[PDB]
Amino acid sequence: KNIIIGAMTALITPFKNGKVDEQSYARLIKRQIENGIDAVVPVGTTGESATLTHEEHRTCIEIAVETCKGTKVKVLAGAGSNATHEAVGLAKFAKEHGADGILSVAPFYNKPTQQGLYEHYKAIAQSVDIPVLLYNVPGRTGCEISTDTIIKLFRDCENIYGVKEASGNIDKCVDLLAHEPRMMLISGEDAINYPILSNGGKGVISVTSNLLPDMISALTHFALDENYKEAKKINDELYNINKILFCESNPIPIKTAMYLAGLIESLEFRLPLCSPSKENFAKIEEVMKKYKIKGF
Amino acid sequence: KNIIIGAMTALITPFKNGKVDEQSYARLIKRQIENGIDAVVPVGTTGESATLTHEEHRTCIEIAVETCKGTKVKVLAGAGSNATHEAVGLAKFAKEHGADGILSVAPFYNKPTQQGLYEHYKAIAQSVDIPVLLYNVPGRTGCEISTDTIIKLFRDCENIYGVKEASGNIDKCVDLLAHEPRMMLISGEDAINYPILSNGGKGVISVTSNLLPDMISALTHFALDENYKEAKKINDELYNINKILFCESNPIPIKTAMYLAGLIESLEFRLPLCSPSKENFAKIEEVMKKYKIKGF
Amino acid sequence: KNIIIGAMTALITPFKNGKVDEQSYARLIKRQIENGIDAVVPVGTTGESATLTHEEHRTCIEIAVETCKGTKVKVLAGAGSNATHEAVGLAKFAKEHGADGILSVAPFYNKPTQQGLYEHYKAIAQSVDIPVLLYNVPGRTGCEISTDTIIKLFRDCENIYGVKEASGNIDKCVDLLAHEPRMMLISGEDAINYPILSNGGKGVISVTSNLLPDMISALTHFALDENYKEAKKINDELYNINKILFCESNPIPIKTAMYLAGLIESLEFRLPLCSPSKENFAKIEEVMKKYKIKGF
Amino acid sequence: KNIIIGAMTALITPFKNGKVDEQSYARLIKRQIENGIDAVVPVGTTGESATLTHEEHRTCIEIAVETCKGTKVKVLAGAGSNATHEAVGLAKFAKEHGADGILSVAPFYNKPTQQGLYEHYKAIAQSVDIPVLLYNVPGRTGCEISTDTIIKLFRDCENIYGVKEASGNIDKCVDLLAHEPRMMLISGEDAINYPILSNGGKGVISVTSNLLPDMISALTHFALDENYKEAKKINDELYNINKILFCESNPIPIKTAMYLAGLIESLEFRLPLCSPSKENFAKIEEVMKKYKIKGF
Ligand SMILES: [Mg+2]
Ligand SMILES: [Mg+2]
Repeated sequence: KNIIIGAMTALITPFKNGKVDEQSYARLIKRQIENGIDAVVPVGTTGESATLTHEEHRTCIEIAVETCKGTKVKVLAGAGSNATHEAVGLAKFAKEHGADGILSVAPFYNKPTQQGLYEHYKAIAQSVDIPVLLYNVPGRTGCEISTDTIIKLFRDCENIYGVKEASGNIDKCVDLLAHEPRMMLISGEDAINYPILSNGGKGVISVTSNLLPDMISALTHFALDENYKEAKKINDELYNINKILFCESNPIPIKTAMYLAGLIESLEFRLPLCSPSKENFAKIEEVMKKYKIKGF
Repeated sequence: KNIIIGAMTALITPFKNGKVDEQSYARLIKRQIENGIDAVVPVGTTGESATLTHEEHRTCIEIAVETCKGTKVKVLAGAGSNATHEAVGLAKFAKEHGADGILSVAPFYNKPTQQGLYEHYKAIAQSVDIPVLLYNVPGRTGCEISTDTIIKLFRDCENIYGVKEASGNIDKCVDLLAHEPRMMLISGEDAINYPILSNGGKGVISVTSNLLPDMISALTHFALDENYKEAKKINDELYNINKILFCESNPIPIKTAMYLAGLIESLEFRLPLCSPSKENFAKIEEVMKKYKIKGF
Repeated sequence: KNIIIGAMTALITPFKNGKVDEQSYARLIKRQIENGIDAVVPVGTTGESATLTHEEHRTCIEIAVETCKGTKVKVLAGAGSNATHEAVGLAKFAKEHGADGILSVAPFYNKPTQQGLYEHYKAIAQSVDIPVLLYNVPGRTGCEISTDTIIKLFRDCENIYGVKEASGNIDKCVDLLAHEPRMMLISGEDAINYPILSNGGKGVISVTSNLLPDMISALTHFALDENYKEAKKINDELYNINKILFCESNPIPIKTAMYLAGLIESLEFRLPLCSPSKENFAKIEEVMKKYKIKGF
Repeated sequence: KNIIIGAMTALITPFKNGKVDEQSYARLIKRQIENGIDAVVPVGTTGESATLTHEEHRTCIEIAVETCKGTKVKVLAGAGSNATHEAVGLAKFAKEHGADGILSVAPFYNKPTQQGLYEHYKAIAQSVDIPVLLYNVPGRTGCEISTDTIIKLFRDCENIYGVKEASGNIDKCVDLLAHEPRMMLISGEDAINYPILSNGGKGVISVTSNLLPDMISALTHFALDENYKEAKKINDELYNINKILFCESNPIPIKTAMYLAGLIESLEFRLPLCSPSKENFAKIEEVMKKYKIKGF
């Protein structure tokens, strides 16, 4: 199977005067490349995919594809939806635009069954011939992709190569890699990046890496090289920022942190997302003081 | 405040050959009207709102509005989204089409904070001049509209007149009506229709009423007339079907039941929703046999 | 079946200088009787059963039995355990000491299966010839008595006449009384006292009644007399104190309130129970303010 | 600090004719010693502590101490309670009987606060001069020992040296060892033995090791020697038996498995524990077929 693994960043989407700040976006992606990131994830959850228009969806993928050309950095585009017909369209959309692969979140709100999840992803995988990474995050979607369903999709659809787990469930990560050790388990939960990698996970799709890409990059590759003491030390070091970056719903804290570090121009969200509380704004500001944040 | 209360039905959306069975849709609404229902809710969760096109959304609202024209039956149209700018558009859209009001689900997946939920619904309420009913279903959305946020929105916005609760939390229903007794609490969970009504709830948005509209309407009206013994008696009789209609994710069982009862011609869903398992197919069929199902 | 229903109080156990204040205990029980209570529950959870000696267990049961002589108030003694042989011993112990019935909590910590729970209660029920009330509180025990197991015990065991439910699950309360309407459902959660009674529950085992016995008694008796409007008015008025009495684990807040109202002499617990935070002490004091607290 | 770490077994307590089979108990302990186990845990949860008499508690402890004399195997005695005064007595009781340390479960059922948990364990730690390992298992106790409380207890009481975690929460295990790397994190969940060890945990208190002590011992010591690839291979292979051993509440499955392998004579529990269902009996028998089970 063709795969996209290693240290990866779920890109935030900076807004300026309510529109996508394109200059910014490209500059942020180049900053990721220059700090050892292996792939970037445009218009994912952290990029506020829910509140972007389809044309802004096209714009950010194209910018990501164009910025990583000539580099080893891959573009893993967010291309999921809770209606299979649209998810297939967004996948073909993502491929047509040069994405190296797609991250396709489990259908949200409408709670498909495991049989439905299988047919959903089976349709997406047969739509394009680029790698497909499943994304399981039940706290947001209301559904869970079972280990059996993930394994069946991995074995039945050739371009489905793994799953990004955001479920706080190291039991499930043992289950997945013990029964199907060929799949690429991807950490979608920054605080537990190292434990997932230490059990055979092959990368992270990180929120923290927006702010500290060099540290998330070093952690991942230490782990992939089985230097577990070095990876665990960074994982331990980063725990405080990993937790405070979810003081409020992601991506509210990470965008607040990026603004505090002068990496984005304005702290703008699209409703129903909003700026954090003032207590949290200060809490985020206090944790950042203990880390070294790379510039441009 | 202008309100829409009483026995209400979250209408299923029948498909035939992948298209909205428009004639069936109209016939199903007439069956609701003739069995004492007070309002119908087109293109809600039970209507597979997530997988309908915006023009199919329009068609079902228009069919619902005209089918109830000349009757007292009201149309509470589904018009929610997790992107505020889209939720405002669907609200004005629903008004334009003749809806008496809108049911607006809490933003799903992107987990807005309480501040964001407040701004989300305040933008929606200021979009139109028709009643707005909040819809709290945390198991689907990943977020909760707190009691304080519901009460604040009720007091600040003219058209926000209550909440449809589907959270299995009778405590919160006491919290809501004890601190704001003027609001319209609406049951969105058929099994506990009577306990919510007996505490001062003023209606139901029902899944079971698709199959048994006369039973759900009588239950609601017994309750509103303070004949709690008769409303509880129907609620107790309905428990078995109320539960089995969620053996799998709603609306997979209710559509199965409508097809088994010969009320729709084909048991078609739009992916990622699919037919139920064969064991649950048998369970729905067996529970249905103990209830009298009205024809057309 | 012989039953013990109505307004009932889970009695706190006052300590003075590390010993049971037996005269304060007596004063408290007499205060309960004179405010319309139908039964008292000595050495339950609210009475810190876990940290009392078996000899102090006897003292409090006997004091309760002696204090209720000449009145209609029954003694439903706490006599449960997670070891079946001990729970049977405590049951015979309770009868031998004059209790009218026993409240028997579901085995805690060791998580028996449904088959094990049935055999547990079947052994207890055959040990004595006084009424036995099941107590389901999964947040404390780690186990749940399923509706089927409760029903089986009610139908198979003569002294098992109902269940005290403290599970925040109004669905289960419908489930129970719809399939076995002859059983006595007793609310063990003060905040949802009225909805449980309105669904056919026949009493409450209350924490709040320690502080506000007249209000809990009136609520219950209005409800039993089918005066649902008055029962709901009291339930809504009590919501604030009903919630704050669980700001920390019961009985920490209720004892703090009993001390604040001058009803007990010392704010003493037995470890691992301790005084509340200084903020929760403050909140309890504020909330307490809004209610008229009967003296002796 | 003096510590007890490595591969450890939560010993089952075999019964024959309702009596502790003391002679099988000794035979089972010697089997653990001879298969590389570093410490044994008498009268814990897996040992059905709740249903043993205090005289059987002392008897099983003395057998454990006597069998491990002249060997490197330590006895970490179960000596916990939800009443601090009894837990202090049980601690003294354990020292008196020769135990090398105690495993002391968080108070169950009565849900003490963090402040109460602190004073509870501080009294126990100051009760004796032998190592104390905290035991956090919220699914059984109803309470959680927070990271802050564990850390405070570790720093303030010299004989408290770590915590056995049974909470399925790899985030918390990162939290613990990132903020206090000197403590001994011990796995209390067999399926995730490797991830806990790979993050710096120094041992396991295992259920599976009852049946496969050689495999659990090799797992732990591959891990302690940083041969993580070999430790992960054993963990992955044990996953199926690790999960099936909790098909029903522990220790019902492990005793069923021990009985199926001919390692104990009678499939006897003390109520409320009981034999498993016949479907789970068949499931346990089927998963066992894939492992080499060492005899006597
Ligand atoms: Mg290298
Ligand atoms: Mg192996």
